[PDB]
Parts: sequence; structure tokens; C-alpha cells
Amino acid sequence: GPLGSMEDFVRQCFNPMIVELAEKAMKEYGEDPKIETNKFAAICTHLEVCFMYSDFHFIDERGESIIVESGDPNALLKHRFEIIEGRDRIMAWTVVNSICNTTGVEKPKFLPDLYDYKENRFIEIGVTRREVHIYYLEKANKIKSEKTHIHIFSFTGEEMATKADYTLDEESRARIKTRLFTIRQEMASRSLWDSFRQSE
Ligand SMILES: Oc1cc(-c2ccc(-c3nnn[nH]3)cc2)c(-c2ccc(F)cc2)nc1O
Ligand SMILES: [Mg+2]
Ligand SMILES: [Mn+2]
Ligand SMILES: [Mn+2]
Repeated sequence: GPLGSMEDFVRQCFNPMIVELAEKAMKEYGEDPKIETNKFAAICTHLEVCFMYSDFHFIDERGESIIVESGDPNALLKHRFEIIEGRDRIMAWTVVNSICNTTGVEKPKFLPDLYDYKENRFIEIGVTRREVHIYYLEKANKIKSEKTHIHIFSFTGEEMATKADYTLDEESRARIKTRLFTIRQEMASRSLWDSFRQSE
């Protein structure tokens, strides 16, 4: 088949909000989404996973954890997760500081991806083109001491998470894996996959 551009793929297969947040992040770190395209695509994927991870997850009127698949449910419900990823450094740390002061949880040394109000812990999400058991150790060895929960997804369906605690129901994580599988397959059809995979 003909080789497509990764730029084209990213803008077509991710929602404009994801793309825009990704572009801003790269710029913030001084990179151009039109040159570092595999990095661009990786950042978009990781962002979407972060969003899908928090999607449809609230804490109910009684203070337990529920699932609502519409936007029409009750405005008294609080989102179970805070989303840290996607914010610029200043705002990201502002949110982390607010969380840390309210709940009294310890301040992480690096920006995490999410905060879980039910479990009362920060979460580091990862998405790897390599073996999850390996990527996990890389992430695990950076955070040093740990209250931060780590959850790794791959494009082939494997997961690994701290202490075998996977946080979410099977159905939610199946959604994420399906999306990753769909991303991988579509890249393959544009002959973008093999290059993307080797670039990590
Ligand atoms: O787990 C995370 C990973 C990334 C990240 C790091 C490296 C790449 C990459 N380099 N080369 N090819 N891909 C992609 C994603 C990030 C992250 C998000 C936005 C950025 F601007 C930079 C890193 N956050 C995270 O939380
Ligand atoms: Mg970041
Ligand atoms: Mn992050
Ligand atoms: Mn992450």
C-alpha cells in the first residue's frame, strides 16, 4: 500500500481536543508535532487513554463508585478521577497542590496522570509498544518511593499494574484495549505501524 503521513492519521483518528492539547504540550517542551510525528501520535494515544480511564466514572450521592454512560445523569455526582495530564506545567502543579492540601496525601515528585478520589491516590498511566513488564519497571524505578499507582497498557492487550490492583472494572479496561487495538490496526493499513513501533 501507499505510505500515509502520521500527521494525517493523528488529526483524522483523534478528536481535535486531544490533538490540540498534544500540540501545546510538545510546543511547551519545545518540539514540533510536524517533525516528531511518532512522538506526536504517542502523546495523543496516552492522552486519550487518560481520558477514557476517567470516562463514565463518578462517586455517587452515597459516596461509592458508579458508572453512568450518559451526560444527562445527575449534576450532584462528582467525577471519580481528576485528570492531571493535558495541563500545562503551572496548572498541573496547581491541581496537584490543591489535591495534596485537601486530602493530605503526600506530594509526588513528578507530575502524575490522574488522581483517584475513591482510592485516594495518584495514578501513573503508561502506554507501550514494548513488553509491559519492562516498561513498568522503567516507570517504577523513576517514581522511587511509591504511593503513586502505576497502570500499564500495551497495544496487544497486556496490562500490568501495581500490586495487581487494576482499579477499574473489566469492561472499562476492555474499552481502552479495543481502542488501542483499533489504533494499531489502522496504522498498519496506512503502513505507519512498523515505523511507529520501532521508534519508542
Ligand atoms: O507516561 C507518559 C508518557 C509520555 C510520553 C513520553 C515519551 C513519548 C515519546 N517519545 N518518543 N516517542 N514517544 C511519548 C509520550 C508523556 C508526555 C506527554 C506529553 C508530552 F509533551 C511529553 C511527554 N506523559 C506520560 O505520563
Ligand atoms: Mg506531561
Ligand atoms: Mn503524564
Ligand atoms: Mn503516563
